[PDB]
Amino acid sequence: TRKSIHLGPGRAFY
Amino acid sequence: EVQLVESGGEVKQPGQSLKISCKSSGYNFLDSWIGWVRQIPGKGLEWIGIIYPDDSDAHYSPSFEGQVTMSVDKSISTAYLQWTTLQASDTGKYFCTRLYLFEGAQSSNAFDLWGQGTMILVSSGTTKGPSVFPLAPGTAALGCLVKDYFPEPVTVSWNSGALTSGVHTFPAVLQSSGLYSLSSVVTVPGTQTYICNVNHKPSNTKVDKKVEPKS
Amino acid sequence: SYDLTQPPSVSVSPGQTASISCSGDKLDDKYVSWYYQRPGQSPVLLMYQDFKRPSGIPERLSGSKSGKTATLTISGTQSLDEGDYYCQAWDASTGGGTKLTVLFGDGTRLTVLGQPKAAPSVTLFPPSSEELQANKATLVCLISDFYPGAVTVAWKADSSPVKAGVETTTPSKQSNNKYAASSYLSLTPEQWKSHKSYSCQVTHEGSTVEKTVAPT
Repeated sequence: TRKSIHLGPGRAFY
Repeated sequence: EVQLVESGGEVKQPGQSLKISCKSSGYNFLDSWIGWVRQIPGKGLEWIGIIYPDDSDAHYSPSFEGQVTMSVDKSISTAYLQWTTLQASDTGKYFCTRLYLFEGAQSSNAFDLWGQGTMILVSSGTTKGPSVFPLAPGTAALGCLVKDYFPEPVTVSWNSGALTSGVHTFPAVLQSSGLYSLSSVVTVPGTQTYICNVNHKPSNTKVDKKVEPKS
Repeated sequence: SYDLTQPPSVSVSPGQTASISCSGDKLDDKYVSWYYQRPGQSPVLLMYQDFKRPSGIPERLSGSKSGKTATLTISGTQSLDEGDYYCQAWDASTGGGTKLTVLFGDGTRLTVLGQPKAAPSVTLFPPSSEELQANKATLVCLISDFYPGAVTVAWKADSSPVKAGVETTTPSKQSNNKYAASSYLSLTPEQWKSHKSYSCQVTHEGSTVEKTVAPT
C-alpha cells in the first residue's frame, strides 16, 4: 500500500 | 513534468471566504498524501494538515482544524484549502506538498515535492497614493520619504533615471496602519539639480520632488 | 504532541562545516527529515529517514542521530547554503483513537560570512517642514554598508528608551553586497518639539553608531 505513513522503525500506519 | 502548481496571490477583506488550489501533474495523484504548510512572513513553517486524495482521509493541526478545510477533486487532480471567514491572522504564504513513500527494509515518508506557494493578504486597506517629502541633505545623504501607500509597489528613480550610482531605495514598512512607506536615499559628492521620481502605478500617482538642503 | 527544538542561528565561514541540531521527546524511535528554504522560495527536502539523501542532494550534506538529537551537517559550506533549515518528524498520540501530527522545528538561520566585518553608515533625518504642515512627524534612520546583515536599533528621547511609532525593516542585501536597513520613528509635531534631542543608535556586532537630531 501507498497510503503508508512510517514514523519510525516498526511504527507504521495504513 | 512531475509538479504541484498552486493558484495565484489573493487580497481579501476580513469576513470574506476563500478557496485556493493545488493542481498535481506527472504522477498518480490518488496515491500520495497532500500536506499543507503555512509560513507567516519571516517565521517558520506551520503544519496545517494532510489529506489522502484516493479517499479524502484527513488529519489536522489542532491550530487550524475547523478554521480551514481540506478537500480534493480527483476528476481534475486538484487539492483545495477553504476558509469560510477570513481574519487578519490568516495572512501568510500557503504551500501544498506531496508526501513521498521511500521504500525498503526501512520505509519512511517525507515531503519531496512542493507547490510554489500561494500568498494571502487579508486587509481592509483601500488603494492610496503616496505623499512625497524631501529628505534634505566626504559623502552626503539626501532623499525622499515616500509615504502612506497601498498596495505595493512603488518604483523610485533620480534625475529621470539619469542618476543611478549612489542610489539605494529601501524595502518598505507595512505600518501598523495597514499602509506602506519607504524612502530612497542618494549619497553623493552641492550645486546640481537632483530630483526624485516616484511612481505608484496601483493609483497612477507620479510625483517629482525637488530636493535642496536647508536654505 | 511534543516539540522539536533547533538553535535559531548558526554562522560559519566559507569552508567551515556547519552543524544544526534538532531535539525532541520521542526523536530516537522517530524518523527525522530535514528541509532547506531560501527566503522567498519553496522548501527543499535534503534528508529523510535520519540519514538518507534524496536523489540530487549532494554528499557534503549528511544526516545523523544520537539519543533524542538529530543533526544536519553541511560541509564545504558556501554562500548558496545560506537560508533556513527545518527538521520534521511525526507524532502519533492516542490522547482512545490515533491522532496524527506533522512536527516542524522552529528553524535555524545559517549565515556564511563571506567578507570582512563592516560597520554601518547611519543617517538620521529630521521631519521635513512639508511633513510638518500635515501634522505628522517622521524620523528616518538609514543604516547602510554593513556586514554581516544583522543589526539592532534603539531609539531615544533625550536619553529615554522610546517604543511608540518605532518601525524597523529587516536588513536586505544591497547592490554592492553589503546590507541596508531602515528604522522609522513616527511622532506628533508636539512630541518633536516636546523634546530637546532624539537618538538613533544602531548596534552592529557589538559596536554602536549613534546619530542625533533636534528641533529645529
